Amino acid sequence: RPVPFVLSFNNLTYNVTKTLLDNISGETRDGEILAVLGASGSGKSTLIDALANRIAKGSLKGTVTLNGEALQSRMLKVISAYVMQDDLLFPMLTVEETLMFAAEFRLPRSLPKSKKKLRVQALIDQLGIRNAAKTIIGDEGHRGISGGERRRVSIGIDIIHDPIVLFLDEPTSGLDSTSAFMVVKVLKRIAESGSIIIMSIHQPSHRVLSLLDRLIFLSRGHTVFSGSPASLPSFFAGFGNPIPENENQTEFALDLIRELEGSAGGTRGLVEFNKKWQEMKKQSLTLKEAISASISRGKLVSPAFANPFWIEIKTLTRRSILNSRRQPELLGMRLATVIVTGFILATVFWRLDNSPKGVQERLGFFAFAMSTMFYTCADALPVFLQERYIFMRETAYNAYRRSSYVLSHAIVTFPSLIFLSLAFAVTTFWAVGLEGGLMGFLFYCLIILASFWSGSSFVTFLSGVVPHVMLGYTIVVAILAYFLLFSGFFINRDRIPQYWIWFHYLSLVKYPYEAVLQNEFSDPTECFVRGVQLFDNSPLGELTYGMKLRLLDSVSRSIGMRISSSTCLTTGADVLKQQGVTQLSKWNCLLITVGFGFLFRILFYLCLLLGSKN
Amino acid sequence: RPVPFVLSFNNLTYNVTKTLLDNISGETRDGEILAVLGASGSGKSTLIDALANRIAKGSLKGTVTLNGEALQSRMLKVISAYVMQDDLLFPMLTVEETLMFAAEFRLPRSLPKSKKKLRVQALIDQLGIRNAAKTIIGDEGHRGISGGERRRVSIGIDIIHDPIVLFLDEPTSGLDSTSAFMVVKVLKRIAESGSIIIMSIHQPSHRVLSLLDRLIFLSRGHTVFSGSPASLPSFFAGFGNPIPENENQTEFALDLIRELEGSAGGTRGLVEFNKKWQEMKKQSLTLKEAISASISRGKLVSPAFANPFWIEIKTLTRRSILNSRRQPELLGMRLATVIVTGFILATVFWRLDNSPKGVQERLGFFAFAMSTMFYTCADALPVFLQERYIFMRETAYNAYRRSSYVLSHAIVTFPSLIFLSLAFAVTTFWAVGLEGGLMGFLFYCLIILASFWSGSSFVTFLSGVVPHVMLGYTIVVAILAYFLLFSGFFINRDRIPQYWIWFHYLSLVKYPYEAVLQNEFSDPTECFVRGVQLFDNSPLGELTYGMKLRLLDSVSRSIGMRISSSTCLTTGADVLKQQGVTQLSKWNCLLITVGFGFLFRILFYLCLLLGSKN
Ligand SMILES: CC/C=C\C[C@H]1C(=O)CC[C@@H]1CC(=O)O
Ligand SMILES: CC/C=C\C[C@H]1C(=O)CC[C@@H]1CC(=O)O
Repeated sequence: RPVPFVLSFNNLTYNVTKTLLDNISGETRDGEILAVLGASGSGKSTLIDALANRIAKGSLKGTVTLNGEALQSRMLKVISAYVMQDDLLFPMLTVEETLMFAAEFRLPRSLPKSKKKLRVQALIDQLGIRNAAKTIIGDEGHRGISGGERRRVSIGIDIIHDPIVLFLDEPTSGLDSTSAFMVVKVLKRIAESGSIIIMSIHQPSHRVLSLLDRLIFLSRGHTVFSGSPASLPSFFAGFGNPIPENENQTEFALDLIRELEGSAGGTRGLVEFNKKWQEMKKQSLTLKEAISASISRGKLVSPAFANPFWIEIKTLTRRSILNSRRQPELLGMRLATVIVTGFILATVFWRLDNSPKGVQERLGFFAFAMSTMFYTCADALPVFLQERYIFMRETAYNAYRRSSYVLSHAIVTFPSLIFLSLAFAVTTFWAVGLEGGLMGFLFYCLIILASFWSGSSFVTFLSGVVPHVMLGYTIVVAILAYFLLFSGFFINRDRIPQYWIWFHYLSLVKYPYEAVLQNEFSDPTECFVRGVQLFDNSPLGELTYGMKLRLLDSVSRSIGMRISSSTCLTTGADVLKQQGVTQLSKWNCLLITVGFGFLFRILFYLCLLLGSKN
Repeated sequence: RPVPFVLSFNNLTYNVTKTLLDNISGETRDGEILAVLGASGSGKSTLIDALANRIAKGSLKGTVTLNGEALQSRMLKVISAYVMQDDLLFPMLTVEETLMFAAEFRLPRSLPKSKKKLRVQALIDQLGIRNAAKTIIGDEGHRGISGGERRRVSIGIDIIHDPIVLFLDEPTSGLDSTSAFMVVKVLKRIAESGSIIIMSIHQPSHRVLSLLDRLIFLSRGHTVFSGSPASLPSFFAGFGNPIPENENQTEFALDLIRELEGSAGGTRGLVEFNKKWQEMKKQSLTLKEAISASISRGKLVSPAFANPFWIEIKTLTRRSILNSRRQPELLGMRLATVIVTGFILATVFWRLDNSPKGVQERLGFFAFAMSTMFYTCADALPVFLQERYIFMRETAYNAYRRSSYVLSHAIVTFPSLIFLSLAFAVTTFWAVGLEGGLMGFLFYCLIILASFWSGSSFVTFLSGVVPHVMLGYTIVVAILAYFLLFSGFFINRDRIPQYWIWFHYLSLVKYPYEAVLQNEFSDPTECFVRGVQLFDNSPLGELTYGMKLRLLDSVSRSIGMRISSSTCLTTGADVLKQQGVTQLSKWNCLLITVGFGFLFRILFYLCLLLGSKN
């Protein structure tokens, strides 16, 4: 015996004015399924949105009462669930630990973990997915479970607290009819446990129509039929056109409503015929304690969040580790890109000399190397966009905080950024022949790591403002190119016009590039022009060694400074003065690179606030 | 009265061994539709591929005879058509001129154009698309015709010669059942004109099943049912499980075959039951002149190609012009990208002086400008991939040559490349302050045009080897970056190691970059170092004007050459010697850029040869 529940909704009118819903009425009990149909663009997605209070409230007029009293929004977040229309699952998780991660986010922390696992096992048996309980979910290619068992996993995630009311936006969409029958046979099994099912459906078959107990047909937001499937031949016989034998009901009726959308009559005669057809059928408790009676029967397993701030971080981190450990070809293809790019740069710029052309080749190596770190952070854009679509599904249920999501996402990607930074520094420090020994190599690893951190924080921020991968990849490639034009390599800082100098200081390439230059040209003992090398790239100075030695001391008669054959005119400190790299220290350039990464994680948080209302 | 035709096929076995088809048999007449069903992966796409001789011939064993004799491949290219499974249409064309372009490619040139237009008008009435005859076809967003009328346009393109046999791979795929009924009602109308229809179908309804006259159900390449729809209750009653009332036939039968794919029995009992069920129904001309009789009735309207080589170019060019004239926001968004990139570069590099830092800023302007021309050619990759999918549909019918496609594609894109080249040269020649006057500006326009020509030829070639836009866009961005590293700007040609110099000469950026450098530093009257400017970037030379004047003549005592206060040491010819730009002339650098574009149009032709067998 389940506790009886009755959901009644009357006079639902929704204006946006476009009047998308007009005088909808209905009634649903437990043990039954109310199916809503009618067209594409008919308003059935808007009808179950209005029944679930997921609207811009203040535009809906009408009463929605459960068991007699009312439905405010704070009761409907405890006893209801809304399964949205698609599957958005992590592919490398088995369906037992997919449902177990949902239990840790939503069921209370007062419940022991042994009883949480018992709820998952009882839900695996109630759904039709006992046969594949340790198979991974899979994707395009990893060979997991089928499309009809993925649908019962995404349904079973949303019913983890075992609600009393269950809203479903087209739960059989995209399935073949032998797996679209097992979905509705599971939804009939949930209804027999004491639940109220309200679902949208496109084209029900003859098999799933025996399981639906009530039907509502809509025609641009007007109800044109309301009743059992075994009243549909009796309904349209009174309208003037009965249903033939060996024809699918709710299919000829669905075609007749689309046929009656012409220009002479319209469906207004059918809206008026329905609202007096219901008038021929007129003849024929204790909601706060009825809910509490059902918790004693064993239904409602389940503060705004079930866990504190630190439990949600360690659960989100463990899920992201377990999902990327079982895909060890995403990190392997990122290691292989960085090593090949570093191997090419190390063999082109192999062992640069202390020539004036080797100084300009050092600046070109560093400008190209810093720009590859920011570009190779853009291949995380498809996986950064898979989540934030799963995240937007789970924050409708208050599964975890918005702070715990951004913090655990910044934590799990940081071990991969250390391996990428160490792989690029090992391939390029000793082969290009950079300066510093061991302390210069360690600063080289730190600023490569700070560039991977700020470049992935920038792509994380872009993955919250773009809809698809191609738009966000175009924006990365375009803005990185202008970060390189304004980095001080193509045109120096003291030569950039003053109406463009605001974008020089906003360049994400400028600060790591100015840090590796000051790490490189830091020794006072390095020398790039000695003695007779004053006359190399001038027309004066195509002469012999003995001829330029009297060219040197003939300059010493004028000034008084004696320039020997080895005087060390141009050092590394003079290279940085020629390029204009003088304003910030190399440790202050490292801190602006780390600080730019933190700013793009904060702007990513602020776009997840606005992305919930959008 | 139509001429009678009979298509009979027996003992079709196809091994690849995986035996994808095993002992298929059937018979089809005119006026009737043979529908093939059974599963996903069942082999129904392979069955109509074998009936249309579109296989690797030599692996099929079995006889396929039309009207008694045989079917070799040269008769089946005159009297048959194969409609493939999707719509691939140009969106800006009305459906009258979409069918009129198909008539000019396939109907013979002996036919007058007045009779070609009469064939299009008679086909518009036979299809269900008289109501939208001048509506454009449309796409994702341009609001053309509906999805069910797009299907009858793509069907009507393939029946433009009015064949006798019509193969159809799932012609109702992706349609709602009120538009999937009008497709089969049109296919029944074509059959009544004297045609043989053989189609695949997923999930027929109760309405389209009345139009199909024969059914063949397959179960991994074995026939399990063969007969009329009004023999399906009688068939499965003898198997042990009849069909219930108010259940869709060919749906319960389709589910039972999927149910009988278990592990104990299998469908082998049903394959054996079918091949003796057909044995209980055993009791109950002049093909070369039967075809010629039907041409007299008015069916077959239609050399390997219907038009000469030059008529196909002027028809393909007119179609590409008419399709892009009605989309004047693809060229407008390409003008807007080039002008904004040119405006940014002209205000950063505004009016460069004849300083040693203005020389290095000229090299960075030219390296950045030449790299934007090759990048902005990559936004033609989605439209270059829409065609070559339409082209691969139309070369199954020999609509036009492979030479006419590549030549007219290189012709229609060239007026847009002239406007892009003139827009970049106008924004940047006078603002950066480049040298040459008018003859230097005209060479500047020519090498920007040669860079747009070779960069779009490179993207045209990539659009014949990549499947999707995201892979080809990743390859462009990666290879352009290494074309810039090896262009001589980051490291000069005489400093590149000899194991990498093969890729320097293959760089697409090197030759236009070396042409604008030699156009710029060509005047013998330009000067970048004069007199006392010998001591600018050295520690010698932080002195006054009078102090360096005795530094000048003190060098003249040694050599004998007198260096005045104005001697013009470094000219533009010395800048090119310092960069190593000495091997090729600027006209020979322009010709290698034009010649690289022609090579990538030839490699694009050679990938359309291999792309037909692939
Ligand atoms: C060093 C970058 C080379 C060329 C610059 C171009 C890109 O690489 C991507 C964007 C830029 C053109 C644009 O979009 O304005
Ligand atoms: C001047 C180009 C700047 C950085 C180079 C990176 C790109 O811009 C695209 C590819 C390259 C990294 C790679 O893919 O190896």
